[PDB]
Amino acid sequence: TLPFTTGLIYDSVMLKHQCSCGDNSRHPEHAGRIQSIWSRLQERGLRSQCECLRGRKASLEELQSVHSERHVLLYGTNPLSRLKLDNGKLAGLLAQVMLPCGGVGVDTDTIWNELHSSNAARWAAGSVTDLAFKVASRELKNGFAVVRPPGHHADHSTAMGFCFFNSVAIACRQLQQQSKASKILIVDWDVHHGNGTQQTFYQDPSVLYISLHRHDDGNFFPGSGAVDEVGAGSGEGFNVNVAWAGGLDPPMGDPEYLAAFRIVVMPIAREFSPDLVLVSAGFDAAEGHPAPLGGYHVSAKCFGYMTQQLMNLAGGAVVLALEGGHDLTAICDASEACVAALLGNRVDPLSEEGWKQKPNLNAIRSLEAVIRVHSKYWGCMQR
Ligand SMILES: [K+]
Ligand SMILES: [K+]
Ligand SMILES: [Zn+2]
Ligand SMILES: [Zn+2]
Repeated sequence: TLPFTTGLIYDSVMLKHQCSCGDNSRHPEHAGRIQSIWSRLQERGLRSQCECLRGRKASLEELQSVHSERHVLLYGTNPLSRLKLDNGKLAGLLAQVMLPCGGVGVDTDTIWNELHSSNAARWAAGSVTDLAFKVASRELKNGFAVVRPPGHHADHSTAMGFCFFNSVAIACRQLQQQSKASKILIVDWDVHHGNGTQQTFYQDPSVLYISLHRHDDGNFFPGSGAVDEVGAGSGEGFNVNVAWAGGLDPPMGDPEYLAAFRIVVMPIAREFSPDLVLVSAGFDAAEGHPAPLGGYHVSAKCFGYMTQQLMNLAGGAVVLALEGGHDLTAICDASEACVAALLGNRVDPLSEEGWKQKPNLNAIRSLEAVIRVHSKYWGCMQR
């Protein structure tokens, strides 16, 4: 197995995106998330095995492959950039929120550092784009992007949920620009629905979006991504919401996620036949996230195995990007597991006793609802 065919992307630029209130306690999407991951990768000796990359900033043009020109200028530029912008655009930015902690925000949760957040967000997006391009060109096998802030809630002209630019969707679009007619699968295993991703590709048959998320009948952030949302127009069939229903009791974890993979993710993915797989790799379905932040019990090994299964697709062209998840031990364990798998470590599904257990009935119900909906579009789902 060729060495240095797995990329890692990280850069200290992304640490500077911090509220001015200087308190990681009211702001779970904090710099410590990516630093702890980075060092863990070094400790367990995985970093040395990978072609490490720094990343770079996305260009405003790259940003605009997904986001409106107004969104890009708002979050992608700084007063006062060396930028050559016309006065009409300058005047627009003159036309244009306070947080409890006194820092500036886009909303309650989503903080804005006036010096550093634009560079950090652009850097997250360009880093995922760049890592991906390498995989597309066949110049790396797969890879893992250790990035913040996260991306998957940012829509065409909306920053929300800790996200400003949809790094994964931007990488998707860029890849497609650079290799005509390629087919891209985006798997989102972050516990939240990636509303911005679903909306970006909703009418687009060239991109298959599969999200697994806690849904509970519209009552978990962000409220989006019901099972009946399949895509529209040309893209009808190419949006798959594994919308988990029914809450936290009973316990949602490994047998549910493994079952979701066996039954829905893998069969639909193979039928689609993706040229490349991008993963919105949030770790907030990991054990270590209380009720309001998740409430699930997925294990690091399971994230590792899910990574491992996705490597059977697309010739192996697989790129994970960090999304949500903030319990440091949980996110570091999961990141480690995923990077071993990328390298070519194989998990022993027989190693784990709790993986002998049947998925819970809520999970079964939830998957039945997926099958029922998606039978219309996928053969593997027919009957
Ligand atoms: K998700
Ligand atoms: K699509
Ligand atoms: Zn603050
Ligand atoms: Zn999340």
